[PDB]
Amino acid sequence: KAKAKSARRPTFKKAGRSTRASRGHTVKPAPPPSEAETFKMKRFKNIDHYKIVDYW
Amino acid sequence: MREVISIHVGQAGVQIGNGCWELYCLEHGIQPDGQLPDAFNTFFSETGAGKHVPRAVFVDLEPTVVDEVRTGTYRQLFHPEQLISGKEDAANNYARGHYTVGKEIIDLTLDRIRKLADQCTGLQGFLIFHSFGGGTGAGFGSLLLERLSVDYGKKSKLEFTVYPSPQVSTAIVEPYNSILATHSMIDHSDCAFMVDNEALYDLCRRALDIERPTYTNLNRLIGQVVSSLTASLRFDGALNVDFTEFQTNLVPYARIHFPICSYAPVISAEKAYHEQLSVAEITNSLFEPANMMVKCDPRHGKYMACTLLYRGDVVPKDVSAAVATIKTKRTIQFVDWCPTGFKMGINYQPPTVVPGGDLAKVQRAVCMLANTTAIAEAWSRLDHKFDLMYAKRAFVHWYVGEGMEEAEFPEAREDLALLEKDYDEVAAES
Ligand SMILES: Nc1nc2c(ncn2[C@@H]2O[C@H](COP(=O)(O)OP(=O)(O)OP(=O)(O)O)[C@@H](O)[C@H]2O)c(=O)[nH]1
Ligand SMILES: [Mg+2]
Repeated sequence: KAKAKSARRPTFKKAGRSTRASRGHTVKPAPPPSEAETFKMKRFKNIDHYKIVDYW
Repeated sequence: MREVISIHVGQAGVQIGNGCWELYCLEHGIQPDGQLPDAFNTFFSETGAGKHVPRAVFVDLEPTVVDEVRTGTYRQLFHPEQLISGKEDAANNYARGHYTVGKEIIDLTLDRIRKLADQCTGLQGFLIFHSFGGGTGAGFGSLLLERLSVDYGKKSKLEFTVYPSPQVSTAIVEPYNSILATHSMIDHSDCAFMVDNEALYDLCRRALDIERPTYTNLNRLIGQVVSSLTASLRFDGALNVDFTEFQTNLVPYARIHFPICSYAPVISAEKAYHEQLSVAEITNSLFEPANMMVKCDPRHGKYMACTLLYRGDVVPKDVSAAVATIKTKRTIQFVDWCPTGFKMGINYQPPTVVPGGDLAKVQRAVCMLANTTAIAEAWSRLDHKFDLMYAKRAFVHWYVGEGMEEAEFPEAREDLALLEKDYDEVAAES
């Protein structure tokens, strides 16, 4: 009977709960942005100063 | 009197222009032939007849667009000299329109603009139109400005350009031409205005009620803004604004000049049955991001000085209350070192409607020119698109073969990077 108890785990057909259709329906959050959106090339990306004379 | 000269470049500039001149001739009361069935001196010249002539020059490197005017109804209005057409276009190549094909016609055009300035006793500025993606618009426009800068010098050269859209694009090589042109524009231009087609499509469908527009409807909306801008010099008003005032008030520095445009009310007029469109209503409609003619939301950035132009029944008492209200709005930011922040003008003449029109004959309207740090969003996109192509050198061979040297590509790329941090440093406060 302990074998029978181990056979019937307390799930009692709370198994296979998530189906293929529901996983299609569920909301998926936004992923990280692609590398293509990042692309400003390095040497210009790194530039330090400006041409505007705002300081005194 | 006081005169303004119009120069039109490329397909966009020319066919925007005939939209502008159909507006003015209808406004002043001049038939298309130049006869009549005031402020004519500001835009037209009189001859030894009852006939008038516009102060305009149309320039393009291919004859199809200009020849439409030559066989059109308006052919009798323009002087045959004013219509200048090349032999073969620049093929959306900046180098071809700047070095090889541009120099074939540059000196022919410069005689004609200079000759027109002789008749302008009280010349105060020029108006120049561009489309950035076109080879002639960017390439030949840069060559025209460089020469014009030394020719006239201390005269206000204003420009009205179409910024390439954030996502809508008609040229693959479009990012290359805009950045190279931006170098020549920034040092020589006194002040230039941005609009983009993508926002003008959205406004013309949402505010105006058209299912399917063409460039014709967009070109008429642009003409209204220029009409309101120039109304101060032509017709009476309680607060006049000259061209030179725009140069000083709007731009805080030399390199940060680029403002954006707005206009209100833009309404399909059956919707105008329901509302009276008071001064407070039109003032509020200016500041919504939906009404911007450039598809960049000001809420990402901040406002520097803004210029307001009112036309029609507006009264100076009602203006002060309206702008006071917009200062209370906490959806609108202003940089700390611009507490004043405003320049206002009032004119009495309401806008003019056109046969086959799109807009209403409303009794009052307002136009806006605002300088904002939100334009830094547009520069980042254009710069990013440029770097993708340039890393693998996707289109350089076409430019180099047409007289361009490669070293101009990174140097023009450096200045935009400086401009990008020019906008970031100014956006800070202390
Ligand atoms: N608003 C508006 N934009 C236009 C119009 N015609 C062309 N454009 C814009 O002009 C941009 C491209 O420039 P082009 O039309 O090629 O002008 P261009 O300088 O003569 O080019 P080339 O043929 O090489 O001489 C496009 O993004 C269009 O959206 C127009 O009638 N109205
Ligand atoms: Mg052309």
